Order: sequence, then C-alpha cells, then structure tokens
Amino acid sequence: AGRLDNGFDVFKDTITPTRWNSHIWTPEELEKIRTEVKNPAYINVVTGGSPENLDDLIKLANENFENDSRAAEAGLGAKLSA
Amino acid sequence: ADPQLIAALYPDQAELFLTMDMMDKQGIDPQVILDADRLTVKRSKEQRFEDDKAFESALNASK
Repeated sequence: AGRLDNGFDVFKDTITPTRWNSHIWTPEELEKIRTEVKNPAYINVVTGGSPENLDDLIKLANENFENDSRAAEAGLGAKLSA
Repeated sequence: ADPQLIAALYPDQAELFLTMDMMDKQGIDPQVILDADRLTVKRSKEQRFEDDKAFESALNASK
C-alpha cells in the first residue's frame, strides 16, 4: 500500500507562504502601520485568520500588544525570575 | 494505594485527584464541591488574568 511519492516541497507542506507575510508593503500602507501600531513586531503574528485587511491587522497587533504587557510579562518573569 | 505514582504519570488531571482526595480523605461532602464547581463564573479572560497575577505574587511572597 505505501507506494512512495517522490516529491516534497518544503514550501507547501511546512512553511506555506501566508497572505500577510510575503507582502511587500505598499508605500502608503507604511504610513498607516507607523501611526496605528505601537510596536511593529506583532504585525507578523497571525492567529486566525486574518484577512482582510491591514485595517484588521492593526486591530489585532494592538490588542495582542495590550494582552502581552498585561500578563505575559507577569507570568513569565515571575515564573523564571526566582 | 499510591497517591504519588498515580499523581505523576498523569499530570493532566491533577484536578480530579485533588477533588477525589478532598472527597474521601478529608471529610467534606461530595455535594458542597458540586455546586461550587457548577456555580463558577467563566473566567472570561479578565477574572482569570487577575487571579493569576494574584497567585503569582502570593506564592512568591510567602517564605
């Protein structure tokens, strides 16, 4: 039954290029990202989701930055600090 | 018979072990846990996040 396949693209079965990643930024959208995102590091993380569009990614990368500094900090720091 | 080996291999349901050991070893009724575990609010995120800081400080600051 197995019948060896002989094909594998590490780019269709592992990392699949998602919509938000692999988007060069349009010269105008940078102006929105710079004004309506507190830290741009969270524009990458996409738990969803989550198109369309950048008017949603802003709402997500702000709410995740709010969810981070409220709890992520306390939990990790405390747990590993001592 | 061994409340330890059973405790370890299954860390997922430590909740059940706690409740059962409350139920039999200690004298509490297996009715007064039922409501309080049925009456609970959903932590909804907010409640949970706060209790969780709370544990975190308290355990850490008890000596």
